[PDB]
Amino acid sequence: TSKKKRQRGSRTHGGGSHKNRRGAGHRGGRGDAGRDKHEFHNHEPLGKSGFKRPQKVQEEAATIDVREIDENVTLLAADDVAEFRVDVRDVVEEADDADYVKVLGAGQVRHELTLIADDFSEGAREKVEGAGGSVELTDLGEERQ
Amino acid sequence: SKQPDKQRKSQRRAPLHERHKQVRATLSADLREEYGQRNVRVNAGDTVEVLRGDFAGEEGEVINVDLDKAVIHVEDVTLEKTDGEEVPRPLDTSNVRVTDLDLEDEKREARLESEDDSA
Amino acid sequence: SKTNPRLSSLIADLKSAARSSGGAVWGDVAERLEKPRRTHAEVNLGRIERYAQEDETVVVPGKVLGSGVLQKDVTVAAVDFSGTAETKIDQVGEAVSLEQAIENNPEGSHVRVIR
Amino acid sequence: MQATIYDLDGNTDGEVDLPDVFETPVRSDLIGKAVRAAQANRKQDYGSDEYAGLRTPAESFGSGRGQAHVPKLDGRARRVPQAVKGRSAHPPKTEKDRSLDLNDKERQLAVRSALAATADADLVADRGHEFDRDEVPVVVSDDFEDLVKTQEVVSLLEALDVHADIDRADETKIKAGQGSARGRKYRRPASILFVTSDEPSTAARNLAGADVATASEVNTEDLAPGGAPGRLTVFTESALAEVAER
RNA sequence: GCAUGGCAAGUCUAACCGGAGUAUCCGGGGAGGCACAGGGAAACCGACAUGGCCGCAGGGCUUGCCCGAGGGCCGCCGUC
RNA sequence: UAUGCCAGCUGGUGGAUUGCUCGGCUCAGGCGCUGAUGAAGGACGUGCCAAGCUGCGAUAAGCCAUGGGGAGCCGCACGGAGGCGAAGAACCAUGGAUUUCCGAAUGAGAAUCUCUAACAAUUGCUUCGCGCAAUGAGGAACCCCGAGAACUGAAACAUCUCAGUAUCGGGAGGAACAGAAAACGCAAUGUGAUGUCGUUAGUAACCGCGAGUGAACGCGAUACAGCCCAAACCGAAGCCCUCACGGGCAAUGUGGUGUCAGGGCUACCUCUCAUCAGCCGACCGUCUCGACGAAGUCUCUUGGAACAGAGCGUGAUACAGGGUGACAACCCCGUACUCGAGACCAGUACGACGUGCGGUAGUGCCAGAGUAGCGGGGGUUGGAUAUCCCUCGCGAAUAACGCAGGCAUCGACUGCGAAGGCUAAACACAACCUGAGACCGAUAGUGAACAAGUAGUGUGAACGAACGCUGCAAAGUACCCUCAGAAGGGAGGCGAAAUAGAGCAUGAAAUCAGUUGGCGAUCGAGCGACAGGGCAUACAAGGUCCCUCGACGAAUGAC
Ligand SMILES: [Cl-]
Ligand SMILES: [Cl-]
Ligand SMILES: [Cl-]
Ligand SMILES: [Mg+2]
Ligand SMILES: [Mg+2]
Ligand SMILES: [Mg+2]
Ligand SMILES: [Mg+2]
Ligand SMILES: [Mg+2]
Ligand SMILES: [Mg+2]
Ligand SMILES: [Mg+2]
Ligand SMILES: [Mg+2]
Ligand SMILES: [Mg+2]
Ligand SMILES: [Mg+2]
Ligand SMILES: [Mg+2]
Ligand SMILES: [Mg+2]
Ligand SMILES: [Mg+2]
Ligand code: NA
Ligand code: NA
Ligand code: NA
Ligand code: NA
Ligand code: NA
Ligand code: NA
Ligand code: NA
Ligand code: NA
Ligand code: NA
Ligand code: NA
Ligand code: NA
Ligand code: NA
Ligand code: NA
Ligand code: NA
Ligand code: NA
Ligand code: NA
Ligand code: NA
Ligand code: NA
Ligand code: NA
Ligand code: NA
Repeated sequence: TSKKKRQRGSRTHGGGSHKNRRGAGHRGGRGDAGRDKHEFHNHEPLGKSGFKRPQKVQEEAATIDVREIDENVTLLAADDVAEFRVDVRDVVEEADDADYVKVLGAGQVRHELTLIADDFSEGAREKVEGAGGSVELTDLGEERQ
Repeated sequence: SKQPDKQRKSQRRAPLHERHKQVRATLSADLREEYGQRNVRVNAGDTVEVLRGDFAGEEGEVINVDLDKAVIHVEDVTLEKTDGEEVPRPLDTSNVRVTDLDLEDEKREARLESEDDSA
Repeated sequence: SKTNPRLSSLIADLKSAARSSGGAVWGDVAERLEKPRRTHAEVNLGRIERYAQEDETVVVPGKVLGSGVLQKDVTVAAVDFSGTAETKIDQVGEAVSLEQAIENNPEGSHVRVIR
Repeated sequence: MQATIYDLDGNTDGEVDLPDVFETPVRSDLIGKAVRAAQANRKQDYGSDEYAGLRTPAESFGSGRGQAHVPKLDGRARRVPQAVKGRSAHPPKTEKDRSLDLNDKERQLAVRSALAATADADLVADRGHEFDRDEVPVVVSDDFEDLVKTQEVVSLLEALDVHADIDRADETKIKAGQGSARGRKYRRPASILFVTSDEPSTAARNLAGADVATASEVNTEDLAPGGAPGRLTVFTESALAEVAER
């Protein structure tokens, strides 16, 4: 049995005094009315802040952490093996609608890895070289200067 | 129309010529064999035998056939009025069986015999 | 108010074992299992690899998911496994239904609870 | 497991391996959910007239004549819910969504599971079906699909000692209630499901309470009508092989 | 929010298309959405698959003593 | 025990209840215009007897043809009389005839009638004559173009919101509208007419930056389709009317060419399969309608009736639904199967006829002005500087030019040619056809299952109900008595039932008559709950209960 089901007979249906569930006054105003007066409580403060840059001047980077690449190197049997060598672009999903691919250095790198992407973070590099590996910057990556 | 309301509606409102089918009856064994049909639209000439009513068992000549009310009058199948007069007790051709045919009509008999049309 | 007739039997069986046998893990799991689905365990390999040890059956009073790496050769016992998990697991160990664990070890001994 | 194939005479004729699916654990709860969904999905939207009861300029005289403040016209109350001829407070609505969503995985699982329940002589006996056989589902040669006369499927069914189930569904129930008035006066027990492979048995379909299906699209309903698992089924040599990949 | 159920680092398809037993139903359709990294107005940069301590359940042992997921207290890391 | 209280019994009143469904409600597929050739609508007529409804129109519930249909028929509507049908009626389909008056209403006037040949009025062509034509009004909503609130929200209220909503004016079609970039601007080596659907996104943008408001590109789909002028260069090679003669239009340019794969011109190359004009002209599918269509009406019992129970038997590519004196696959309609017709798709697709596409070089020959653009003031929008529009003023270039890419200017880059024109299909609605339903089931569902937009109300705009059910069959009550009596009553008849007898299935409560039990003319008022007594009670569905004694005997506990 549901709560609604049990209301027949209660008269008030759980609203207390029958003088309650009337109009919007029982709500302190229609919609967000009073967000600054009576019900200012729990409403982010009023005003403007900052600015935005035109939507089409904005570049969206497709990112991935070493840990993800590394945790599945073996499993990526359909990807070069050497002295492994993986081009990130082919790994990351959404790597099409993205203005470029960027490797981030979160986690561990337990294999010697040869990584090819458009951009890397310090941590990703250090980590990938520290495991006897190399990071190769794509031709698009040739945008550092 | 699988819906009861429409089914009944179409029966009760069928134009005159579409009522003929409502006054059909089953044909004795001999007759089905002779013409190749299971039933026929009863005519005021045919002889028939009552198979269900209180008059079940009785046989008689078809005196009248109403298409509006989808009913027939069979000789001697009557009711005793108060004044002593005897009037016909309407019957449903569904509780009747034709034992004899009146074939004075080339057309009816033409239809009866053919194997592509039914009478 | 559990809907699954299977999960419902498993719990019943877990109880039957905990009581008869000397187990305490089984009754413990029985209870967690009776608790809200949201409270049940969802553990990836990455965790199991971190706290399990050979010859000590891992018991997950929930489901096991295949995120991360498992190298240790351990026996994991869960309500269920993502196909990925049960795959990665049988590659270095053995994935086992709790119903089978209850049978190969009704005293619930040398077992580790992971969540 | 093993599957005993039958020729059109009812005599053993080899045997095939009962595909894995018939080994899926029977989950009547998921089955039921899929049958429920199927049935709701074919229900039609309805609703009373948006303006029903609102077609008038009736108004309230207010206080002053010892009458309750009710809108009136020509001295007859109108529009309000508590007034005869008034609007229906909260009526059925066209707008309402009477459909049910079900995860493909969740649904396909229910089909295999319904499938599996078909292979259990006990379940099928519990569901209510009448038959004196031990193996189930009944698998038959592909020549079944060429039958053309109903009467022939009958002999084949009497030979397989499964005909008693059609005897069961050869009784109609004139329901209780007004469904009657809306063309639902009758209802009958569901008997045997014939699942072929190329087309649905035109020879079996008219059988008392029998339902015909095809291996590629047979669903959770024909497999477990009313959400009840364990329907007495008869596949075709080929059907049985197609089913397996579902 | 919650109870239940499916799948799980993923998950769900929308319109729509084919099939059919033709509104049901079987198959296809992942466009796209939310989740998988955050910080910053922006430029821009970009994290602990566990380093320490308590310790509930549970387990272990030679019956207080170990191991202690979850939990708790810190460290450390990304960014302004 | 008057008046009377409480409960019940018999009869009534009343019409709930249950059952029933000729109506509603909603969804879906199909289809979709009518009208000066006088529509829709209204008025008045039209029948043997005819008030209402329906049809019809002085040829008046109808006339003619062809097909279908069939032995019956003369509407709803079952009376009386009479008639029609084998000279093939009824009925159904298509086509034709007739078709009063008012009505856009059109000779003029008028509350449906009148006065003395009429496209009235406004237009096009024009033989300048109403000679030939057009318009006008209607329609369920849908569509396009204009005019445009307030309650309300903001807890007041002005900008904002309700909302370009309600409502008003003008008008199209079966669909409208839009539409082959002076586009987009995931900026690109990219996309490639338009609607619509999904998403993008409650994102960007607006906003007393409050409340609120709110796209697009792109993407996935549906359906797909691309062309014609103006001009240059030609210069009457042209068009319309008429059978013809003949007349009219046209140098203020009919016609050819041509239209950003720019074109024209000159010299060349090659070729046509583009396009445009006209001819032919469907399949399939889908909607509807129709033909044909298997198998019991066997036995016994109950019953008014078998469609019930028991027994015996049958069909099924047909066990959808309905009817029939009760629960019917096999009694009848139908249903599956097969087949036929009409409509839409569509004057479309396909096919064919004619035309001729395209390329190179040269050439500043051509290419839409109160425009592009700026300014003043408004409106509108998400459009912010960067929406779309109105109005007042100002105002350019000529492809070697010009516009756009979300502020202005200059340059570059990329895109693209405004100020001429057309355009199939996919999308909206639901008047019309058909089908469907976990919708309602007669105080519900439409206001309307009934005489329903009826009766009735209002000067008018307008407002606006209630009413379903005899029976298997009318067998709808003969005859007799009574009575002022076709009333009513009595007796009697029919039927299973008249307590089914006419607003007639069932027949609740309030309530009324008569009557039974209890109480009762010395007595006090929430009408009772729980105890305990009197009186009353057919069975059934409850069967217990009373007294002696005795056993057991908590707390309590004596004389
Ligand atoms: Cl920004
Ligand atoms: Cl985890
Ligand atoms: Cl683009
Ligand atoms: Mg994508
Ligand atoms: Mg014949
Ligand atoms: Mg109503
Ligand atoms: Mg009922
Ligand atoms: Mg006039
Ligand atoms: Mg306000
Ligand atoms: Mg305010
Ligand atoms: Mg707005
Ligand atoms: Mg855009
Ligand atoms: Mg031309
Ligand atoms: Mg505005
Ligand atoms: Mg009503
Ligand atoms: Mg009565
Ligand atoms: Na409450
Ligand atoms: Na209240
Ligand atoms: Na408020
Ligand atoms: Na009204
Ligand atoms: Na009163
Ligand atoms: Na809906
Ligand atoms: Na996707
Ligand atoms: Na139409
Ligand atoms: Na009349
Ligand atoms: Na006429
Ligand atoms: Na005219
Ligand atoms: Na003239
Ligand atoms: Na307010
Ligand atoms: Na005020
Ligand atoms: Na504002
Ligand atoms: Na894209
Ligand atoms: Na009958
Ligand atoms: Na201006
Ligand atoms: Na642009
Ligand atoms: Na009524």
